[PDB]
Amino acid sequence: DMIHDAQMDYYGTRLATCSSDRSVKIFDVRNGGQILIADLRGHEGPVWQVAWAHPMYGNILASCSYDRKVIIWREENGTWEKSHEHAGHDSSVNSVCWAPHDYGLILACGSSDGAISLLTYTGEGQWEVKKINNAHTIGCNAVSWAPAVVPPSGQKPNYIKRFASGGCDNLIKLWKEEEDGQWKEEQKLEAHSDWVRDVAWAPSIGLPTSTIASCSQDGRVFIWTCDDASSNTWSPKLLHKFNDVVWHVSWSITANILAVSGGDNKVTLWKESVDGQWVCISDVN
Amino acid sequence: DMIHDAQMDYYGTRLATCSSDRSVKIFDVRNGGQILIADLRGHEGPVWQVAWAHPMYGNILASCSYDRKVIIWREENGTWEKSHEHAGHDSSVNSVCWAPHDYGLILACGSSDGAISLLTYTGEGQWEVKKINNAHTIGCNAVSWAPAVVPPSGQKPNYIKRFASGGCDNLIKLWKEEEDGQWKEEQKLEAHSDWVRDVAWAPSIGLPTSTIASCSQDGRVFIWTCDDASSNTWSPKLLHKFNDVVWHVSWSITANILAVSGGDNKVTLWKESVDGQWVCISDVN
Amino acid sequence: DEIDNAKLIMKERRFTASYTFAKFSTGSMLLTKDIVGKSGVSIKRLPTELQRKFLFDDVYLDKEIEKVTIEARKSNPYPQISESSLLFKDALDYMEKTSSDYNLWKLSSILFDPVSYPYKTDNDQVKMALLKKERHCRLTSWIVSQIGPEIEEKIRNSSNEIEQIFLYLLLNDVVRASKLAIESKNGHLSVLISYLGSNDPRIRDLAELQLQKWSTGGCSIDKNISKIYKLLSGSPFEGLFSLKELESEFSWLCLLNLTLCYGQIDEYSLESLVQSHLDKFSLPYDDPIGVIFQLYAANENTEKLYKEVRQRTNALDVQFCWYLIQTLRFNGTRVFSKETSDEATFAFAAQLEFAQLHGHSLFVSCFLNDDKAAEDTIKRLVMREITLLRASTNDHILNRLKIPSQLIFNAQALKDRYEGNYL
Amino acid sequence: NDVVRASKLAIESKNGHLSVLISYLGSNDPRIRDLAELQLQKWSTGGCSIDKNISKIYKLLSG
Repeated sequence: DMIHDAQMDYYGTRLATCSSDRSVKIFDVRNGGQILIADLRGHEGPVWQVAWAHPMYGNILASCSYDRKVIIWREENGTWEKSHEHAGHDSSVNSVCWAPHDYGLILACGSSDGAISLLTYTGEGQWEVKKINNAHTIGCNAVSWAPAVVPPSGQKPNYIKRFASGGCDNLIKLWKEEEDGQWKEEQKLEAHSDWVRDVAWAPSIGLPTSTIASCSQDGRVFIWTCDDASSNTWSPKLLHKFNDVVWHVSWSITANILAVSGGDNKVTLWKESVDGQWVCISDVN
Repeated sequence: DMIHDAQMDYYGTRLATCSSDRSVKIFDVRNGGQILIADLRGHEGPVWQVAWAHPMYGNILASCSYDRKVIIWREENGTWEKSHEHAGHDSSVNSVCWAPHDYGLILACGSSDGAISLLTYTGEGQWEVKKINNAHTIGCNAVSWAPAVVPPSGQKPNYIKRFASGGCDNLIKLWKEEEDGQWKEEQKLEAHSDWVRDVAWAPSIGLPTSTIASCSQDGRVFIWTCDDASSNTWSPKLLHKFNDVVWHVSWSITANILAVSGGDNKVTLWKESVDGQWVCISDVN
Repeated sequence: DEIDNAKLIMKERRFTASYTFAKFSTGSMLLTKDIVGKSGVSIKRLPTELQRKFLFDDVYLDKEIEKVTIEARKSNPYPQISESSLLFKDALDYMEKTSSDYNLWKLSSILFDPVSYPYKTDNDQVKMALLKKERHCRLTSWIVSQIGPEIEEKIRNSSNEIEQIFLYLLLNDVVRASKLAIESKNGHLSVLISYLGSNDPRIRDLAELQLQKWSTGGCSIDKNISKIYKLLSGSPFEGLFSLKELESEFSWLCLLNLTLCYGQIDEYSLESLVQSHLDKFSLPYDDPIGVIFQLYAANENTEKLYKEVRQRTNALDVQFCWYLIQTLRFNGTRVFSKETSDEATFAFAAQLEFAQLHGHSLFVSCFLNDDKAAEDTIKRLVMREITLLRASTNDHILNRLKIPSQLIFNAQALKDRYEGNYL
Repeated sequence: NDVVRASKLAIESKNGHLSVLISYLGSNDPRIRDLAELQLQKWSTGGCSIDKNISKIYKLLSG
């Protein structure tokens, strides 16, 4: 009936999908034509978001759900079996996301109980899970990774390993991997008057002026611009407000165009003008 | 082919229209069905805007045009003849408007030569024309009347008789009938980066917080406001900016809903929220 | 029995039946939900509003590449442009002589593309004066063609021969303007017209000094005989009998041609000259040939005006802006800031990405100063579209762009690897 | 004595430098004059490979 989230594969070859019928369908798109390939069923509740891991680790795809469990489906010659599962949270799991391929193969999941698990991968079918309790007050909805940024020796750098995340408390808390091993909330961002729906960490076009977008029940979309001259100073700026909720927000790769999904079943595109005010480039559908 | 402006009659009975073919057509809408009634032809150039006078003066309708002339068509038993004409400007006449019915039967016209005529009516077929030269630098596009506001004796009050007006210089100059007899520019409003297209003096819902809307080539819509009676303070506030020009702006009567015409052949509606920020209530068409 | 959870969860989740969604993907395509997909995933794509035909033919990209010299950057093996003999001129061939583009381009090619003697004489006082002039004619000679239809035809309309002459002057055609003068028994003019081309104060004053006298009880004089002497005075628009009145029916460009031919008010730089005209006259809105002049006119303030200009007009085509900055930057022609250059290099290299023409993207990508960013993009672009940049796009683009041996092998290996399981 | 058309042709044939001299032709500037003649003298040494026309024209500048 109704799908929730669906994301294209890297190298634009597949297209995983999931709807409230608890079915994770992987469709192939060669030449523009859709063609199913498997219907990975396995959630006791509707699937929420879904994300493809980086081809550098073979072919992996994870899906979270209202069943409080998250699944990771590997692939070995057409063998789409699940190599690992993780039910570390008590309430539904609104979102998942993968850490930039350099950090390794880390997966971030925000539940509705107000927590956040982080599955790191080891040599074999093993997965450690550094968890974050009471991250948001009433639960969490969004989880986005901060772009992989590189900081005289034979070493692959230690990254700042940050990742933002909105929730039901209205706060968009940023996070950071403390040198010792666990994450801490580097900062809070309270600009929304109701539930934060989605939070997307725009990719850095090599440019140091890292941005982040958010949309919430209040129907406003903010763009937290930040000049981190070593101190957390995130100055929100209003994109627009619709009389209805905004459900999703995503960044187009090159221009940094924002796809604003929400309101009237319509989706909008935006680009920040040479003037600083963001504009709507067009109406989708 | 393409119409320009068309305005419904008071008492919602007729519907005058004009298009670039120099034809001023008066339709009639009883029950929702359109039915022509006369095609008043008479302009050497396309007709621009058109306005219906107040039924208190019989049935009058004036239309300006690129022909540098403005026409006033009376009506006597179906006799739609023109009782007066006025070619007091050298360049085209972008707009016309009638002064609130209490001031009398005054008509304001802004030309493209940068002037502004004001036809007042007398006892018979006579019309004096107090004119304003070099009102705007490159010409004028909009002309809107300020709502008739009433200030122990047998007298019909002397009103502040103001009327705003945008133009090609980007300035939205307000105006006022000096006690002696001529109008003077009470104030300028420079917030637009290009030609001001239209300027509409929102009607006061009895409320003293008089407002005014404007739209220009830059593609921004401002709702200039005055916090109190008698304080020369007009603080503009941005409604929205589209990547394309906005052609017209009109006020809905009760709610003060703004109909924003311009951009992508689309027209939008806006209502100022209980929060102060303006929102789009819906998309027309 | 199964609908109450959909209701409970739809509700225990603040989810209206209005919930929609959309997300851009790696290739730069967005997935809207429409019911038009086997699974309701309208994979629409992103429009490259970049309208200019030649961009889709190998030849241009291929040929325009030999126009450059690539060299790995100072902080990594990622190639960046060292030298580029790129001129507006280049582009002309691939366009058509009737389009406004050809004009905009042909114009720039004149205002900015370098001028040059074709023989080695070195009195720098001379060579510098020639090029000074070569550029002069070149430009007026152009406007003469742009106002050709305009004036030529406006001449068929005249019963007055004297007015006819003034018109021929307006086209910088002295030879015919003179012939007419003699043939109408209005010779004295053929004399002045003779002097017109030069700069002799005797005349200049003789003209003006006369003009002043002509305002004292001496009427029945043609506006044309006057307008003409005015053309001798020197500055015709800021005069005692000004021509500022012509703004009525003459293309602003018609006027400009005047200030550039008879308006040599002072003997200085052209750029500044052009600029003088702009001061007395307002320009055509939304006009690309117009803007381009302001850019030429505002010499040192070049980048400042550009910024100022782009903030108000969509008349200048992304690809143009870029080609401008670039041709101007690699010829010393003007003053352009690294921040602003790369700022507009991304712009273009992006449109080229939505169009999928990666070959172009990668190439424009080398016009990046920020070695981090360059590497950053290149690694990305290539890692995702290797197959596309291989076997037939001309068979080597990547070696041609002095791209890293490793990156190729790496990203290559990665996909073969990817396709490996898919099979 | 048709400079206007003589010039137009010069530019239109990708032989612009002439349109420049042609510009000066009508006046009397020694710079040019000499530039012309001084060149002419050089053109008689080893390099006799130019149009008789480009030459004839510079000749019109010499005086």
